[PDB]
Amino acid sequence: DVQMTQSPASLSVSVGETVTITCRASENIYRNLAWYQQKQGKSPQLLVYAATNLAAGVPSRFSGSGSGTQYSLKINSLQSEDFGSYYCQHFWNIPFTFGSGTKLEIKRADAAPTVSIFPPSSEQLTSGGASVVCFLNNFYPKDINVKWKIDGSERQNGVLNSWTDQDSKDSTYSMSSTLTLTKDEYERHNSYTCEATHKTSTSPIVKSFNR
Amino acid sequence: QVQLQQPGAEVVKPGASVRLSCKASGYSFTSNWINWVKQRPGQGLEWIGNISPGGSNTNHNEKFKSKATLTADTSSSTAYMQLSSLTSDDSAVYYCARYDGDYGSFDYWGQGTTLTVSSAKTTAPSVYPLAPVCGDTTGSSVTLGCLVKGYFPEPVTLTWNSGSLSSGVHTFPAVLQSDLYTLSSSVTVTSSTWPSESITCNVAHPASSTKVDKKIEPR
Repeated sequence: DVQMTQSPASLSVSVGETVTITCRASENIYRNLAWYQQKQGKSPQLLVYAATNLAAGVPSRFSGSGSGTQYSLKINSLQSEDFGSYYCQHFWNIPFTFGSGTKLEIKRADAAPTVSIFPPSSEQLTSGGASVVCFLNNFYPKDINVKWKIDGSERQNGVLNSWTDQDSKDSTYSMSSTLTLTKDEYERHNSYTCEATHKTSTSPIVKSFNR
Repeated sequence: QVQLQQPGAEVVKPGASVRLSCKASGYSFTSNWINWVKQRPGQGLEWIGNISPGGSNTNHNEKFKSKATLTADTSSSTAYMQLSSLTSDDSAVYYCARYDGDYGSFDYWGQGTTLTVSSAKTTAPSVYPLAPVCGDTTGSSVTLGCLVKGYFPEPVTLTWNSGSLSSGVHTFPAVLQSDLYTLSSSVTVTSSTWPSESITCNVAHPASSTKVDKKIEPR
């Protein structure tokens, strides 16, 4: 069987630029290689087959090349519709393995997160629960980390996090983090803190309240 | 005109088995291999196996040899993948795809079936308003939120002011933990807007046929 090594895993790019994605097979696969594009929330779609041939109706800015163990997909003057993920796949023998993927992301200016913290609602407390929520909004680049503290002590348990995809209007990222406690635990403590660490703030942006 | 029809979603219990379907149209069903592909959330594509309808000859990724059983009904032009002994690691999107001998690759794909393996029963969400800390709005803007907790299955549809307020919104992907979903949404407006004007979160959960409004009130 054949292992495929795809590179890069991710790249930030701008419309108009030229991008090259690479796949490397563990043995000679004699041009039995396809490339697919996969847009967010959509099924993959064939771009290139037999290493070098454009599928029916695929834009000419896409090109495939290679032979032996080394294959490339090139996008010449990238357009808005080209952001998403790309995968190679071989058909040399069973199993027909895919490369691990390349995600293309839109470049924009760096932006510090806007951090907001929210105490539990009266409603939730009446039901006996206590969720504290922290939004870390409209930041760039993508990587970020949040730390919770209760009365100055770091809290790891009971934390749920979620992240948006790149924003359709401003190309930033956002994150939501929820710390969930029992109402009894919540009411024993005094201060609640959310700390955001980002490229723009390696010393964290800190938001707190007193219950 | 070539189409592969898959169910959009299936919820199934752990330890149970599920039969996923792929109904082909627009070509002679026995002419092409049907392949199956797994994709875990935010991860890559993984090839499971294939079948040649008619003789029903098959190939498998060794990793799926017991997990997946591939069959086909030529009288209904439908390929089937049985997934047995279900666990949380089976929760994924499963695509069927047609192989073309000319292209030497997959030329048409189904929409994918989102398989959720869970013990949960259908459950309406609790919706909580998130008002800012009673600190102070000397900032030029203000961020409000809505917390949607404890529902099953997906999806929910969340709007702000019945959809009147669409700019400055971040609605986060749901997270399944301890076998219920939670999601959240933030909305950011200028400080002159709130609390002078009403802002309400509206949350529809079609599986339980519920719709719930929560007005965000100052603390």
